[PDB]
Amino acid sequence: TTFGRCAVKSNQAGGGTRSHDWWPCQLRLDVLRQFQPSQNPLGGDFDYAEAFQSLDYEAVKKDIAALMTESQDWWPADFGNYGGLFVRMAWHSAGTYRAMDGRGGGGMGQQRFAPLNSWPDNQNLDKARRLIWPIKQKYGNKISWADLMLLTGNVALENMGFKTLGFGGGRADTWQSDEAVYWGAETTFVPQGNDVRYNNSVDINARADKLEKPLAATHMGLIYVNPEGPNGTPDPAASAKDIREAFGRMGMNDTETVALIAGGHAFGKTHGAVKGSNIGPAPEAADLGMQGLGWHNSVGDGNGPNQMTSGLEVIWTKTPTKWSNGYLESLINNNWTLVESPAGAHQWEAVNGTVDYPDPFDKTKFRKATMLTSDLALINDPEYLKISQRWLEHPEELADAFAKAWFKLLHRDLGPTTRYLGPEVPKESFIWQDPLPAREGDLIDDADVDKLKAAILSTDGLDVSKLASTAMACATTYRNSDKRGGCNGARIALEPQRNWVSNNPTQLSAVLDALKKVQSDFNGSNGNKKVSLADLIVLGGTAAVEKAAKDAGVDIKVPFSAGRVDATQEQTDVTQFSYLEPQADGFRNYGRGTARARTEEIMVDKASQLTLTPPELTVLVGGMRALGANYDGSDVGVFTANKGKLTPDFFVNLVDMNIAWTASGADGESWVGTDRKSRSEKYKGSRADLVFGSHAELRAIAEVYAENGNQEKFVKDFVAAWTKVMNLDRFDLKV
Amino acid sequence: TTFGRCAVKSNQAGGGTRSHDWWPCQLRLDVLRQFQPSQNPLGGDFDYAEAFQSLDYEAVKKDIAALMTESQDWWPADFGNYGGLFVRMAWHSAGTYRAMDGRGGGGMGQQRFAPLNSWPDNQNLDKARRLIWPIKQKYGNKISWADLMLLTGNVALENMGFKTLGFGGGRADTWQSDEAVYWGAETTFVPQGNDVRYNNSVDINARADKLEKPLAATHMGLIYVNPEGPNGTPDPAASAKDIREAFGRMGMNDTETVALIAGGHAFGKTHGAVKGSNIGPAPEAADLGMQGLGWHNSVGDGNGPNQMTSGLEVIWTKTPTKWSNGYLESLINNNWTLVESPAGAHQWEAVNGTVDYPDPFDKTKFRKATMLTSDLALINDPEYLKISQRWLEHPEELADAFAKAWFKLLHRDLGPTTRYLGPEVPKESFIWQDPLPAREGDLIDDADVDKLKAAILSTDGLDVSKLASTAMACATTYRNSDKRGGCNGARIALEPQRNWVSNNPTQLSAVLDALKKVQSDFNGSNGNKKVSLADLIVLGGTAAVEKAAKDAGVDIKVPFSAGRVDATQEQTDVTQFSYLEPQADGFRNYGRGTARARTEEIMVDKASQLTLTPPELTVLVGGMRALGANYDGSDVGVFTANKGKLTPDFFVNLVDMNIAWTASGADGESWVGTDRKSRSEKYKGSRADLVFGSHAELRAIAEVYAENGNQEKFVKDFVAAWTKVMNLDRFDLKV
Ligand code: HEM
Ligand code: HEM
Repeated sequence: TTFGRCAVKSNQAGGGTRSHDWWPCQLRLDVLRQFQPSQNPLGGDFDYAEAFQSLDYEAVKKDIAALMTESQDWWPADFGNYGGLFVRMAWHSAGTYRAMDGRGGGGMGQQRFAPLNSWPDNQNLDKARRLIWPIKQKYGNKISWADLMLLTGNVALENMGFKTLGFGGGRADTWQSDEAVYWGAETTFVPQGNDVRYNNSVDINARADKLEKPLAATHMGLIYVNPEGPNGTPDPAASAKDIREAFGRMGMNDTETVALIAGGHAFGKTHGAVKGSNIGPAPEAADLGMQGLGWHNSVGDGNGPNQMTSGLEVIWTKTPTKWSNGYLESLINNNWTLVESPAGAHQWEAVNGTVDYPDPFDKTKFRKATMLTSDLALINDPEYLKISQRWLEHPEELADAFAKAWFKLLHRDLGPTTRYLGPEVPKESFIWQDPLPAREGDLIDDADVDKLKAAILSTDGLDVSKLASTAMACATTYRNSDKRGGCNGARIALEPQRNWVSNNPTQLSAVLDALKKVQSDFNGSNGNKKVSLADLIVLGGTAAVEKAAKDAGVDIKVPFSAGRVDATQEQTDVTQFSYLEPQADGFRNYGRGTARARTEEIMVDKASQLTLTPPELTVLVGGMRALGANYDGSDVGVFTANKGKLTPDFFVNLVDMNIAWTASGADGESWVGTDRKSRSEKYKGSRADLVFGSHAELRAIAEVYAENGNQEKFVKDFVAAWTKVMNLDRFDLKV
Repeated sequence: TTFGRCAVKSNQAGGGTRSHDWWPCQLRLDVLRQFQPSQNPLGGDFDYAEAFQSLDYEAVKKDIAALMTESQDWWPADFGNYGGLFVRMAWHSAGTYRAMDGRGGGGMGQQRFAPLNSWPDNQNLDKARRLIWPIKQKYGNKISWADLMLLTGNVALENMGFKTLGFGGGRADTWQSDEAVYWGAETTFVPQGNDVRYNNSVDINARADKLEKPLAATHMGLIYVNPEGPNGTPDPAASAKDIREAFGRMGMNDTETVALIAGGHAFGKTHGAVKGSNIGPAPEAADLGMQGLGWHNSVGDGNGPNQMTSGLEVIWTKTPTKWSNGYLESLINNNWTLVESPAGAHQWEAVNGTVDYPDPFDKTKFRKATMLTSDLALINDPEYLKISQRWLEHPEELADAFAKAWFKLLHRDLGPTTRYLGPEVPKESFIWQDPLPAREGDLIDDADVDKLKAAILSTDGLDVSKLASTAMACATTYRNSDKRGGCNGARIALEPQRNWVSNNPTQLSAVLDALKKVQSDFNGSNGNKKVSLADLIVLGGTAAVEKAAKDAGVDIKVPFSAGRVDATQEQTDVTQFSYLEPQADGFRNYGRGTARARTEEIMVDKASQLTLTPPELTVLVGGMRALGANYDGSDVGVFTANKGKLTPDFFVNLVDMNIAWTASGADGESWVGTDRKSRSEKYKGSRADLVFGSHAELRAIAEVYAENGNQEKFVKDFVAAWTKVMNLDRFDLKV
C-alpha cells in the first residue's frame, strides 16, 4: 500500500496522524532542532579535537591494516583482503557531497544512520562498518566513526601499495539522521528514483546536462551514476555525460574524475552472484535479529562466492589487492562485448582476451577481463579518452592525480586547515580548502579593541545600520555542512562577494574603504600590533550592536574574538564561492524564493546551516530589523520609529492587532501593514518578516520578545546569538 | 492531491523525501527529542513557579474581567461580553484530556500550537486567544499561556455570576507541538475522522461503548462528541451513549458530566450564521496575512452577526451573560422540534414556547428557545434524566457539582497540590489530585542516611537486584503529561500497585516487609527522626546502585534526596491508579506489545513520559540489566557474568559479533543469542533488549557504552539518569 505509510498504524511513540500530515505545506522547524547537545551521548561539552590528539594514531593504522586480512566467517574477505571493500566504504561515505549546497560528504559519519545506511548503492557496507567496529571499540572516543570510515579507506590504499598524500582527522560524530538534506523528491529508489530530477525526460544523451540542482547523483539512492548506464541503458557515451555532470556537481573536474574512477577500480571487485529476489530488506527495514545489518542473502551462507551487492560481477584487474595500471590496460587494450552478469545485469567482457583474472575464493579458477558501462564511459568521451590514454602510457601521472583527488574527496567537507588533525596532514594547501595565510603581527588586545571600536564608529560613512548589515552579510556565508564560509578571510572584499547584488556593491565599497582607512591609521602605530580587515568588519558590526544596545538603554559587553586574517584573491576561487551566494536573505531582507523554496523556507534552511535554534533565528531577525540592517537600507520589516536602537520593536509592532496585513504584489512576497483606525499604510513587510507572526512556534517566540518589559532580555539574547554567528568559523580558536 | 503530501515539493528546510517516508514502520526517537532546553526561548534556567508567585494575581483577574466587556471591532463580542467565548476557550484547552494515558489537557498550553489550534472544534478560538494576548503581553513571563487560557475561563465564570472553588496556577509553557499524542489514525477530520476509532461500525447505539482506547472523542478534531448527534444523526438517546463514553474516558462520571454540560451551556451561544463554503482555511493552512488566525469568513466583515464556528445557531438561555437555571428549565419544560440552522446543521427549537431569547447584536430582536442534540441527550438517558430533573428542582446542587467538576477539569493534569500556585488554591483535597499527607517526625539527615544504607544492604530479603528493581518499578509510574505517579507516596505498597503482575507481588511483598522492618527499627529509636517507606524504597535502590558501582570498580556518590511521604490507601483510589498500570516496562524487561504497538515503541513512549533523552533511556536499560533488576528476576537481557555489578556488559555482549540472534517465540517477543564458535545458546533477549542493537541511533549509543575504557562514563551516566528518574515527582523540593 501507500508511500510513506506503515501498514500497521502504531498508537505509541509518535504513532497516529501528525500535524505535518494535516498541513504538509506548513513551514517546519525540524532542521533547527537537530544535533542538540542533550541528544549527544558524549555530552555537549565533549571536545573531539582534544580526544583525537591523544589517540595512538600509529597503533590505530597498524590495527586497521591487520584487520584487512583477518577474514571473519560471517563475511569472508575477497582474495583474503577487505581492502577493496574498505576503499568502497570510504569513497561512499565521502561520495555523497554536493558542491553547490555543501551537503553530504563524510564529515558527519552519516553513512551509519538512515537513509544512507540503507541506500541501494550502500548495499553490504553495513558489513564493512561492522568489520571495522572492533577498531572503534578498542580506541573509544578518541576516534570518531566519521574519521574511522575514511581513515580505514586511506590505510587500505596504503597497504595495497598506493601511497596517499596523508590524512586529516577532526570529524566529530553526529547522533541522529540529518533530515535537512534535499536528496531529491522522488518516491522511489534506483532503478527508478529519477523522474523528478530529469523533469520526466528519458532521452539519456540529451538530458545528461539537465540534472536538477543541487543534486549530484543520477538516481535517488546512488552515489553518482548508474553503473549499467543511464536508466540502465548500456551506452558508454551517454554514461560519460552523466559522469561529467554528477562529478561536476560534486566539485570534480575531468582529470580528477578519471583519476578517482581509474584509481578506485584498481582494487577489489563487484558482487552479483545471485538474483536480487534472494536479498532481504535493507537495514532500516530489517528485523531485530539482523542487529543493524541488512540485505540478508538466503543463498548458501549469503556471503563469499554468493555475495550480491550491485548485481554486477566485474573484476577489473589481475591483482585486485595491489595497486597497478591493470585497469587502464584492460580498458583500452581489450575489445568489449555486452554480456549479462549472473544476477542479470549489463556488463562488458573482453573478446578473445586472457583468462587470468583471479577468482576471489578459488586460486585455481580464472575469468576473462570485465568492465562496467561506467568504466567504458572513460574511453567513449573525447576528453576522458585523451586522459585515459595518457595515463596508460604514464601511470605515474595517474598516481599523482589519484592521490590528489582522493585527498580532496576525503577532506572536501572538513573545512579550513585549522580543523585538520593528526600527524600526517598534507603540507600542500589546495584551493578547495579555501586557504588562509598565517596571521600578521602581534594580536590586538582589549585596549586596542576599545580604541578601534571608537575609531570605527566615528568614521564618516559608517553607521550602525551599515556596520551590522555588512558583518552579517559576511557571517551568513558560513555553512556547517562543509564548514565553508564565514567572516575569517574578509572574502566579502574579494570577487565574487564584493559584486554580489545581495551585498549592495556600491554601498559595500564605501564601507570597505572606510574600514581600510581605520586599518591604515592603526597599523604601524601600535608597535608590532596589526589589525586585519576581517577583524575590522566583525569588530565594526560588534561595535554597532554595542552602541545600539546602549542607545536602547542597556549597557552590555559585546564579546569580540580577535585574530581573523585576510585572504587573497588567489586563495578565493570564484566558482567555489559562487555556491555561497544567497538567492534570498532573511536577515537583511534580500531577494525572494521560488515555487519550490519559499522565502521563509530559504531562511530556515540558512538558519540550520548556521546551527541556529528557533529562538536564535527569531531574535536575530528582529534585531537586524531594529538596527535597520537591510541590504539596501529599505524600510521593509523595519517596524520601529527608532531605527539603529536595539529594541524588540519589530515584534511589538508585528503583533499589534491594530495593524492589518495584506498582500500588495501578485507573488505573495510583499505585504502592507495598515493602521485599522486611521486607515493609513504604516509598514511594508516581506515573507521573512511576516512568518514570525504566522508560524505558531515562531510566533510564540515573537510573543516573548513583544512582552512588556523585555527590552533587556531581548538585548542579551541578541548579543548571544550575534556572538555565536560571528564566531562560527573560528576554528583557529580552541576551548 | 494526496493525503499528507503538499502539492508543491519543497527543496529546502527539510524538503525532500525523508527517512520516515522510506521506512515508516521503523521506530522513531522523535518523542524523546521534544521540549529540549535549547528550544525554550525563556532559557533552560527559567523558573516559572518563581515568576508566577511574583505575579500581581488580583490585577491580572481584574484586567481579564475588564477585557470581557471591552468589545474589539475585529471580533465583536456577543451580548457585549466575551465571557462565553472565554469559557469555551478554557473548556476546550482542558477538554482534550484522557484519563487512561494522561495525555491532552490544558497543562502544556498546547491549544496555541498545531494540531489543536486548527481542529474544527477549536474554530475561532484563535480569535479568543488573540483577544487575551494583551494580558499576556502586559504581565510577561509571570503568567504562562497555559495558565492564562484557563484562568481566563475561571475569571469569566466568576464575572458572570458563578463563584468557582478557586484556581491553581503552575503550568509552564511549552514551545513546540507535542507530536507524542495518539489522537487517532484517521486521515480526515469531523464530520468524518472516525472510521478507525469505531472499526467501521455505523451502528450508533451498539458501537458507542466500543470507541477505540485510549481515545476520548468520537471524531478526530472534536473535544468529546458531535453536537449534531452520532455521525450527525440527530438522535439524542444515541448521543447520550457517546457522551457517557467520551466523558468517562476523560475521567468524569454522570453527575460530573451533566454538571459540566449544563454548567457550560448556561453561557453564551453557538455560531452558524452563514454556510461553511464562506470560511477559509484553518490557521495552520492560512496565508501569512492571517497572522496566525484562520477560518476567515468572507460574508460581510466575517464577524458579529455573521459569525460561523460550528454551523449551529443555538442560544441556550435567556441571560447568556449571567448564571441561571435556564438551561435545565428550557431543556425539560420545552417541547422540541428538529430544525436547520442557517448553515444547514441539525438543531432543536421550541415549538410554541416563549419568544424571549436575546439577539447578540440587537437588543430589540428575540428568538425562540433552542438546544443541541447533545443537550437533549441529557433528558434522553435514564440516569442523565434523573440528574437533570433533580437539578431543575435543586439548582444549588448543580452549582455545587459544576464548581467541583470545573475545578477538576481545569486542574486534572496539574499534578500534586505542591505544584499549585496562587492565592486561591482550593483547600479541599480531591481524590484525582492523588493527595499526599504531611510528613511524620523530623527529616532524616546524612548521618541517618548512612545508617539506613548500611542497614538496608544487610537486611534479610533485600539485595542489589531486588532493591534496584523495586525502586524503578515505583519510579516508572511517573508520567509528565499529567504529572501523576513516581516514588513519592510509596504507592507501590498500596492497592492496586502492590498486586500488579508487573510488580511480581510475592517478591514485592517480601521486599516491602524487609524495608518496613528497617523503618520500624529506625522510627521510635532516633528521637523524633522518622523515615518514610517511600524514602526507604528510593534509598534502598540508590544504595544498591552505589554499591554495584563500587563492586564494578567505580567509587561514586549517588545522591539521595530525602523527604518523600507515604500516601494512605484512602487517598489512593483503585480506579485512579489503574490508569498507571504498564502494558510493558522495558526497564525491568516486563511485558509484551500489542497489535498496534511493539514492545520497543511502548518503551520509547514510556521514556518520553519520563522526559528521558535517547542516551538516558539507553544507559538505564543497560544498567538495569547489569544489576539483574528484571521484574521476575530472570536472565532475559542479563548479558553479563557479573550480575549485580554496574558494568556496561549488556552493551559489550549485545554488540559481540560472535553472538548470533534468532527469534525463539512465534509472537516476536523472545530471542536467543548463540555463540557462533561453540554453537551454545548463551543468552536470551527481549525486544526491549535487542532494539538497542538494531535501531541505528540507539545502537550508536550502545556502542559508546561498549567501547573499551568507558566503564566509568557508563556508571556516571547511569547514576545521573537514575537520579533524574527517582526525583521526577519531587515537586515538593521545587516548592
Ligand atoms: C562513476 C563512478 C563510479 C561507479 C558508477 C562505480 C560503481 C561501482 C560498483 C557498481 C561497484 C560494485 C559494488 C559491489 O557490487 O560490490 C564498485 C566497487 C568499487 N568501487 Fe566503484 N564506482 C565509481 C567510482 C569509484 C570511485 C571514485 C572509487 C574510489 C576512489 C571506487 C572504488 C570502488 C572499489 C574499491 C570497489 C570495490 C568494492 C569491493 O571490492 O568490495 N569507485 N564501484
Ligand atoms: C457534550 C459536550 C459538549 C458539546 C457537544 C458541546 C458543543 C458546543 C458547541 C457545538 C458550541 C458552539 C461553538 C460555536 O459555534 O461557537 C458550544 C459552545 C459552548 N460550550 Fe459547549 N459543548 C459541550 C460541553 C461543554 C462544556 C463541558 C462546557 C463548559 C464547562 C461548555 C461550554 C460552552 C460555552 C461557554 C460555549 C459558548 C461559546 C460562546 O459563547 O462563544 N460546553 N458547545
